[PDB]
Amino acid sequence: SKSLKKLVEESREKNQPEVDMSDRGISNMLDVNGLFTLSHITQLVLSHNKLTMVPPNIAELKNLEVLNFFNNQIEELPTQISSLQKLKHLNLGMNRLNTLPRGFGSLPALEVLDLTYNNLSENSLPGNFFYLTTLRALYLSDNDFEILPPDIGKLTKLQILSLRDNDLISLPKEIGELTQLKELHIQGNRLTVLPPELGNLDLTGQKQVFKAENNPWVTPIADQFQLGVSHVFEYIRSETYKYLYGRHMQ
Repeated sequence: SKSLKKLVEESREKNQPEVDMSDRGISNMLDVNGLFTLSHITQLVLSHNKLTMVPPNIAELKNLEVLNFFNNQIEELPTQISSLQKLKHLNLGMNRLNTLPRGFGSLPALEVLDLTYNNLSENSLPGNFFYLTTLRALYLSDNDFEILPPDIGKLTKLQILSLRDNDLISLPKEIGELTQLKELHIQGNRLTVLPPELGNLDLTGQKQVFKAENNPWVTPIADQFQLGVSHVFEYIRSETYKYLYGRHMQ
């Protein structure tokens, strides 16, 4: 409805904290006159546009807590993105990211990271990625991960972890350290066994979610999935499963 000029000018003159520029055909953030003068705004929505980059100028939006780039064509993020010290919610879903910039893990307030439908893999993650220990929800579904790095175990505030439809061949035993987890999505990968340490998690309730269908599970595990998720968790806690799991690797 409103022009981009009016959105910027009204945000500034009335000290308004949220700016909605979703679905406006924007191909370059530098084209939006005055956008980077809004050092006070807390929410910027640029979903459903045609961005292919995010300029380093993003660092001038120092008050941002919510940044939504869902469904653009973004191919890389500037390293300056990690200077957003108030950023709590970052939605980069449905873009074309193959890497995250060095220092990305330096974001001190990040709670929700949506990276669904990109082209990320374990090699995409910078060295300091798992210093993001404020994270409570990490959405990585429909990416290209083949393994999950063991430092995932550092993210002990995580309540939601989505790894749906990646290419995972294993889960690290360090997943067992995520004792606040309520939702784990691992359906649609290439998983054959589960680390016994996943049995440390209670994902059996109506309140918890464990989605794990559509994996090439070994026969004993597949048999337990037929009986129900609680049966899977009991099985992988057993000493006999620990025995066979150790032998199956070798």
